[PDB]
Amino acid sequence: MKYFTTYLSTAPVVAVLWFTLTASLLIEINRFFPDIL
Amino acid sequence: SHSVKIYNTCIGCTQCVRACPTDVLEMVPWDGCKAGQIASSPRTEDCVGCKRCESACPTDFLSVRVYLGSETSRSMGLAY
Amino acid sequence: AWTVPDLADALKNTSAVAKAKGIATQLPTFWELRDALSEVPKSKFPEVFASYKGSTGTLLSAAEKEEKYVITWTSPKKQIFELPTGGAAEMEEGENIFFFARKEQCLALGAQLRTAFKPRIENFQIFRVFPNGEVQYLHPKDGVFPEKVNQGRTKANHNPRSIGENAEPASVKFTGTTPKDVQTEGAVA
Amino acid sequence: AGPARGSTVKVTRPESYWYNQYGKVISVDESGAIRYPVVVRFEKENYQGVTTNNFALDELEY
Amino acid sequence: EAILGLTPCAESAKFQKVLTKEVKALEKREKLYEPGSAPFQALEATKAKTQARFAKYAESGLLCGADGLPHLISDPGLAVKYGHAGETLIPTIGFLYVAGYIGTAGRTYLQEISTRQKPTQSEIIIDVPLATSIAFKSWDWPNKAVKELASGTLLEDAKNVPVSRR
Ligand code: CLA
Ligand code: CLA
Ligand code: CLA
Ligand SMILES: CC1=C(C#C/C(C)=C/C=C/C(C)=C/C=C/C=C(C)/C=C/C=C(C)/C=C/[C@@]23O[C@]2(C)C[C@@H](O)CC3(C)C)C(C)(C)C[C@H](O)C1
Ligand SMILES: CC1=C(/C=C/C(C)=C/C=C/C(C)=C/C=C/C=C(C)/C=C/C=C(C)/C=C/C2=C(C)CCCC2(C)C)C(C)(C)CCC1
Ligand SMILES: CC1=C(/C=C/C(C)=C/C=C/C(C)=C/C=C/C=C(C)/C=C/C=C(C)/C=C/C2=C(C)CCCC2(C)C)C(C)(C)CCC1
Ligand SMILES: CC1=C(/C=C/C(C)=C/C=C/C(C)=C\C=C\C=C(C)\C=C\C=C(C)\C=C\C2=C(C)CCCC2(C)C)C(C)(C)CCC1
Ligand code: SF4
Ligand code: SF4
Repeated sequence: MKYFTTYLSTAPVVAVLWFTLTASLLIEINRFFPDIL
Repeated sequence: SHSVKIYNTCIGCTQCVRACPTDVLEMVPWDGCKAGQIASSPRTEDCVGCKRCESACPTDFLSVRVYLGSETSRSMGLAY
Repeated sequence: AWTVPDLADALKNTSAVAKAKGIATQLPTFWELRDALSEVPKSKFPEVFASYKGSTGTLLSAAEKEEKYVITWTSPKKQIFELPTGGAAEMEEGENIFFFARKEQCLALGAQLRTAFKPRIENFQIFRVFPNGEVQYLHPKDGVFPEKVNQGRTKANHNPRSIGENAEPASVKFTGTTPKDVQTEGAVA
Repeated sequence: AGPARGSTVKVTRPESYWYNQYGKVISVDESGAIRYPVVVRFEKENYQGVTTNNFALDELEY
Repeated sequence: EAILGLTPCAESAKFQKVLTKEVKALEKREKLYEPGSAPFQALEATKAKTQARFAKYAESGLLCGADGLPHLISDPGLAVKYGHAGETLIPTIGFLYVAGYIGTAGRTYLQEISTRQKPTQSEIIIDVPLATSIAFKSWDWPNKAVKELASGTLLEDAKNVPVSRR
């Protein structure tokens, strides 16, 4: 590892990671507090 | 026939002339640019309208311009 | 100096003309080939087949009734080139002649002659041939290739402005003119 | 007058891709026969994919 | 309070019909399994959640239609006067806060990298420290918005905006 973090900084990796976290957060909220209308 | 016109923004790079597949354009001498040549279109009865010249031109809004017009058997690219 | 060349001087070489007619003929109808094979024994079958030398990409009836095109050049060696009408042919050492049905096919072969051979061939001449027998020389029209500037050439269809300085169509209505052809220097037909 | 080599100009030629945009001057030609003497370079390429163009003095704001 | 011809879900018979219809389906599925088995437990969890959900909708002042399904009120005046602001009006404010935040973070990062040597390299390779800093400093985004607006630093002037031949 000397340029591996720069690879992780590229747009599709950062996108996959960000969506995964944002999705995970919404899933976990919809586990704890379901059926908000 | 199509009509090919050259405007005074030409810089005489010869790229349009090189691009043309039916020998319509040539370079003639001129004093309006550093290269001392402008493009010209003597043989527009042989122009097929491909617009390859306009793709080659590097000036901002092209100095060569092809206005499509009436069709002939030459302009329609027919081998029959 | 440079003078306008003649196709007649090129067409004197009867072998090169024979070859040109051979290659610019259409492939035969199945009926005709059947008859040709019918008149020979079996050993001579490839010779019959070897007698055809054309393709389906060659001249049709328009060439006879409207105009055909001829390209001539001289090669330093016998080499295989690619026809613009599909397939391959052999240029001979010495004079080559080839008939085509469009000017774009001629110049396509010309473009191949000037790029795809190690001694580059620069000496091709293209002519237009009418049915009556008039031959008009086309290219290179003044001896110099058109990408090179040559004295004696004049400006054709030059507009002495930029393209943004053209008029509006609504300003030349019912007058018989367009904005693009106003004040054009060297306006050809 | 001409702009200085290295100065910044604003294009005022309406048919240009870089109208109302700023470019760097690279070269000025001094002959009077030349119709578009100033060479300008821009950061944003146009649709053709080029980044440079010749201009006249009456098409620049410097 | 019944408005617009709607009944409250808490005192609607069609609401109960719907709950019955869902619970009955789950019972039918349970008939196939054995009362201790793990599929059975799954179907019980499903049924529990279902009854809980209907109970929640009942004590929320939701308003049912003739279909027996809850209906939302979107005029803010009607919503606030009859206690339905949680259906659309609060979510509005909630969406507009988060959308303003995302915009502000994005605009900020773009204005920051635009002063770099090759600004386009910082668009395909994200400057992750810079991006995290911007993401967390942008929680008070109306500060920046109202400042930019009132000062005049929000809009580019028309003379600097590329435009066509008009
Ligand atoms: C090997 C597989 C692979 C795949 C599938 C992709 C796919 C993509 N790359 Mg590429 N890329 C790759 C290899 C790959 N790349 C490599 C080896 C390099 C050299 C490092 C690049 C360099 C590169 C650059 C520089 C860029 C891309 C971009 C892109 C995106 C194109 C625009 C787009 O679709 O954005 C729309 C975005 C999406 C559709 C988001 C998808 C993200 C994940 C997959 C979804 C996860 C969300 C959730 C958990 C599940 C889905 C549910 C949801 C849809 C509701 C696309 C994600 C461009 C981009 O803009 O990406 C942001 C971009 O700038 N890539
Ligand atoms: C409407 C149908 C039709 C038309 C308009 C043409 C027209 C043409 N054919 Mg084609 N041809 C056809 C059907 C047709 N053909 C069929 C069905 C076959 C058999 C597959 C052929 C085999 C064929 C050959 C080998 C050649 C041509 C050639 C030509 C061209 C010159 C004239 C000729 O020599 O005919 C030639 C011969 C025929 C038309 C055969 C007639 C078929 C008879 C009536 C039997 C059909 C039924 C039979 C059970 C099928 C046997 C299949 C078996 C061989 C596997 C001309 C463009 C020539 C060409 O391409 O010049 C470059 C050429 O060399 N044709
Ligand atoms: C900084 C990011 C940003 C900001 C502040 C804006 C702001 C705006 N957009 Mg634009 N847009 C953006 C990115 C952005 N956009 C991107 C990435 C795309 C390509 C998909 C577009 C495509 C687009 C279109 C086609 C249109 C707009 C329009 C608009 C205007 C009205 C609101 C809207 O339509 O939202 C809609 C926004 C989208 C459809 C794109 C989603 C933007 C994402 C969710 C946020 C930015 C993502 C970015 C990667 C964040 C990285 C930040 C991080 C590194 C710190 C508003 C000025 C409209 C307009 O012109 O109004 C007059 C319009 O038609 N936008
Ligand atoms: C998402 C997001 C944001 C964020 C965020 C952040 C930082 C959130 C943090 C997330 C975090 C911190 C995620 C938790 C991990 C825990 C897991 C997965 C479970 C543990 C794993 C399990 C199940 C362990 C179980 C066991 O030990 C048991 C019981 C017995 C052992 O014999 C065996 C094992 C080991 C199996 C912003 C910044 C707020 C806004 C942005 O817009 C979007
Ligand atoms: C190769 C590559 C790539 C690719 C990628 C991809 C394609 C991906 C995908 C991805 C994906 C596809 C993702 C996914 C996600 C998911 C998620 C996000 C999930 C979550 C979940 C959860 C959170 C859950 C939980 C739960 C529940 C709910 C219940 C119970 C159990 C549990 C707890 C588990 C990229 C582009 C980077 C580029 C470079 C290379
Ligand atoms: C959950 C929830 C919430 C929240 C939410 C949010 C906050 C969201 C966000 C979201 C987001 C943030 C999203 C985004 C998205 C985006 C997209 C999806 C986009 C797309 C785009 C497109 C598609 C485009 C296209 C185009 C172009 C680019 C150009 C040309 C034209 C066109 C148009 C084609 C609330 C609070 C309300 C409440 C509760 C529930
Ligand atoms: C409230 C409400 C309502 C209504 C409303 C209305 C009626 C309104 C209107 C309105 C109008 C009639 C208008 C408006 C206008 C607007 C504008 C004009 C805007 C602007 C914006 C901007 C400018 C921007 C922004 C931004 C961005 C993009 C980025 C980030 C930052 C900022 C924020 C700056 C309803 C019922 C629906 C629902 C409930 C709520
Ligand atoms: S349109 Fe094609 S044939 Fe006509 S001048 Fe341009 S390049 Fe030559
Ligand atoms: S018209 Fe364009 S391509 Fe042709 S010589 Fe002039 S500048 Fe070069």
